[PDB]
Amino acid sequence: IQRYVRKDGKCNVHHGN
Amino acid sequence: IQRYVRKDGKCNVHHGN
Amino acid sequence: IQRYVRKDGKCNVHHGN
Amino acid sequence: IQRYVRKDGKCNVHHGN
Amino acid sequence: TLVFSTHAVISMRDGKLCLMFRVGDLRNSHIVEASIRAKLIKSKQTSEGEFIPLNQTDINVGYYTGDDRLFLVSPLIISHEINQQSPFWEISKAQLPKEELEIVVILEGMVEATGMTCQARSSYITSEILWGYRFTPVLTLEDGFYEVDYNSFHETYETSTPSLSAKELAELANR
Amino acid sequence: TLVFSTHAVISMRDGKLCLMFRVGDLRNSHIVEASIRAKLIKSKQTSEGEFIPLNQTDINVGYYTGDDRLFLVSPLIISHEINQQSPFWEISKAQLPKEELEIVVILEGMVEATGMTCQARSSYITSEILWGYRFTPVLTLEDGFYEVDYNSFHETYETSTPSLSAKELAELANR
Amino acid sequence: TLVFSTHAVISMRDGKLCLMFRVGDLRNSHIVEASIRAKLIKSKQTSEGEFIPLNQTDINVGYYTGDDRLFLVSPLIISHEINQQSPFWEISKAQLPKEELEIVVILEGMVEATGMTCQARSSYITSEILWGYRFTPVLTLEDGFYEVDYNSFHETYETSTPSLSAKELAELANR
Amino acid sequence: TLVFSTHAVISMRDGKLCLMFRVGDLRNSHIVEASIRAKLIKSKQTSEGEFIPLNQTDINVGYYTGDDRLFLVSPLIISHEINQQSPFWEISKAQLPKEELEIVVILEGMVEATGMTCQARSSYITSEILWGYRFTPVLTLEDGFYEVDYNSFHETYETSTPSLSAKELAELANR
Ligand SMILES: [Mg+2]
Repeated sequence: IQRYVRKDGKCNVHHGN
Repeated sequence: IQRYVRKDGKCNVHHGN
Repeated sequence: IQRYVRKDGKCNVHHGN
Repeated sequence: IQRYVRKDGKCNVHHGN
Repeated sequence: TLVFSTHAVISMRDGKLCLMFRVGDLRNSHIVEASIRAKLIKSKQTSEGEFIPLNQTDINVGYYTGDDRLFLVSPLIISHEINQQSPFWEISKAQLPKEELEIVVILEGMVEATGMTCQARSSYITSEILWGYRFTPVLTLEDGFYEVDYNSFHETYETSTPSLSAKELAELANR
Repeated sequence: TLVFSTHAVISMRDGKLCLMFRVGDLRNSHIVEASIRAKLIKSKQTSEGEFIPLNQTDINVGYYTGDDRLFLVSPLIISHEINQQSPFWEISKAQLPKEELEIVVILEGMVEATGMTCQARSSYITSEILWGYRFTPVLTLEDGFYEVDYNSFHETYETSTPSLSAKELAELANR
Repeated sequence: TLVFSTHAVISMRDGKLCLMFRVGDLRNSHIVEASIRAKLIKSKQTSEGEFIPLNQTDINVGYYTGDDRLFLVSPLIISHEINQQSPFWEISKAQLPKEELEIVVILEGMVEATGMTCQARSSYITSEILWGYRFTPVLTLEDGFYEVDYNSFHETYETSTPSLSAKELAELANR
Repeated sequence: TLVFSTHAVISMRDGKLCLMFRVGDLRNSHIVEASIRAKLIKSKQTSEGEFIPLNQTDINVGYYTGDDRLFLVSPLIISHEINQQSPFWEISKAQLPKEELEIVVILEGMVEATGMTCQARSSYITSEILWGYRFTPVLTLEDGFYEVDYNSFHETYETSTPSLSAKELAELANR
């Protein structure tokens, strides 16, 4: 299982623009 | 009957300091 | 039927002043 | 009994860093 | 020119009796996190002997339903439904004028353009609440066009309205 | 490129009928105190005779459960459950298109990087609500990797959905 | 000179027993989105064996009714009604002083003139709660004039008050 | 050095089963309008066929009672009571580890000294929730002195705790 949110507080990423 | 608050928005006064 | 609000976010207008 | 909070508003202290 | 209803109205809306008033928007901006709230100012002595002069009590305007968080882009008619838990539950047309009370109305929100927060307060004295009236509409839906007439912003007409107390109206309804 | 669902969908989610729509995040920041709310704009005349044009009414999106306070870090699918207290309770597939109404959706929050507060408004007209559809997922859980495809942000597919009014569906359920 | 009640009072208000305290305004401004809240600080060991020292618990002051959102323009007397769900439900006059507890009171709002936000905290220890007293009024309604006497802001007099626990008072009431 | 609990604990508190975690304060300031909230992240497929990956659902932490509005001046132990409406209602000790879920915890408030607003996010994976433990106290009440030991901020000990699902525990209780 991989996190959605990390202990420190940062999330897990996207790809757009 | 006298207002507590006036239509415009200002209240009715105190005496301190 | 005409919108009240537009997708982007702007409303539909008035006439005053 | 000692307060957790003082009338003025300040709390009661810790030790860290 | 200003944007906050002068008088308040009371009449029927789908059977239930309601206290109504209009609330104006801002020309130069949209208000975020806008919230309408209303207090009831009125002195009352507790049977207990203590006399509270100008005790205040909150007035349902959609707190529970969340309908007190306004989407203000056009004049809105805030409508208080007069129920068991309304301070007017027992007040009737003929009873109204002889009440020593006042309604304060408070509008809070953060302005967008100005990046500041506003609070527009206002009130209504017993002799400023109109029983048996409704607000003139101020939003016509022209051919592919919605428009307001702030000339009719305060304009109010008279409608057939029973002169009974909200409580009484609900008592007859049972029979 | 933008971040707010274009169309809205209605279909089943664990038996109950639901009105759904997606809501986009911000690339360059996290939003604090973010809150999603939704109003229902639609004219209606009170049996009482008063005609309110574009009366607004709040739409359950988690106010009571607190589930309207969003943790937005990835596109979310706001889901309104259509219950007795839903303005769509009595509306069925064939009934939908012929409704003279509109749904406004409002997103408020304080941006972190910018230290400013935002409000992103949007709407859906009767002819923009899609009955019997669900949103294409946009979050794949690759090997030790979560990723979004904003190319599928608006993409929607068709699913088997009964053409009955929420009320009717619950009436058959009793039998 | 300051604006926050020193002692707290407990007495009757329309039959029900209530914990009361005054809260001061600001001379140089109005407070928007003002909210009064109050916590109960007191250590307690769970029958379960875990001892929580200075566990905190919220205290009803109008959250549900919305009456905790203050319209502060004049000193107000916040009144907690002591009900089943009050931490004082089982506390009586003679029981009071021997309680190892404390009440924290917190006032939050955004100042208008200053465009800043405030938080005024304060407390009351068991030996600072006065049983059987009421606050001296500080708002006289002179001839076409409302006025406060901040000289009587803290002034409190003694009133006839039964020395029973809120719970007990309600038990006798049944008989 | 930081201020937010690492692991979470589950054990008994006055009969009821509870999910607990600590939350740290700020040395250099007080937080106004501080609010703790917690979401439950976990994929689930609707019996309806739609598979929602990382659907989120709110977690009771005092929203209804208002006990989610924190008075943070000292480390606090947020305690979720596991009830019918808890997503852990049916989860038991042996059931815990094999759950593909995650708990996000979010703390919002406006700092006083800095005049800015904060949001401290954090999480707990199934393998980071400790069943049958309680937090070591970190607040000793010395002779006329209250003090915290942030050296024990994360320290947790083991306590006797039944390995049954919250639901089951309540089912035996009936018998
Ligand atoms: Mg705010």
